Parts: sequence; structure tokens; C-alpha cells
Amino acid sequence: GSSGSSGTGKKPYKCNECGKVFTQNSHLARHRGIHTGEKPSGPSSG
Ligand SMILES: [Zn+2]
Repeated sequence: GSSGSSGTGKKPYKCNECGKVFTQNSHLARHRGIHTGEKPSGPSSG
């Protein structure tokens, strides 16, 4: 007695970070990089 769910992501490979899709996983894995990094911890003072 409830709406049944179905379908995870027909797409080949999507970026759970932004949502970009890449036919080839390799393209995605490498892309995800654009996200990681550039995460400083406040001021440096050095
Ligand atoms: Zn992304």
C-alpha cells in the first residue's frame, strides 16, 4: 500500500557530487577531481 520505487540510474556513470555524466567511468573518476582539493583550514599566518 505504497508507491513502489525502481531505477537506480540507467545512465552509465554520473557524478554524485555535481551530476555530470560520462559515458566512460574513467572520464568521471578523473573528473571528480575537479571537486576534491582546494580545501584550506582557515587562515595560514605563515
Ligand atoms: Zn562532478
